[PDB]
Amino acid sequence: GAPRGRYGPPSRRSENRVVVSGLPPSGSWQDLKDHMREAGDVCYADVYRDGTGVVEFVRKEDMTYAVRKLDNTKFRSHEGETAYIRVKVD
Repeated sequence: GAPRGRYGPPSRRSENRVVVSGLPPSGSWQDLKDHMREAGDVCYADVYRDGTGVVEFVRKEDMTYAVRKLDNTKFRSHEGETAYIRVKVD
């Protein structure tokens, strides 16, 4: 009903969930969501400061395909730099 705030509590993981690893020193979930959209649909994106990011997709088919056709890519930042990242299932 009423709106909420944004947090990463320890919840379940359906068969539609992934993690992203090797993030640059200065990325965000915004560039994550806008990037990771090459593997189906990415209705959730979150990150930390850096090193990793944590993500949820729509379905297992897309999630599985992410590990096949959306890993070893480069990731863009707000900082003029771009790291490589390696996806995995959660």
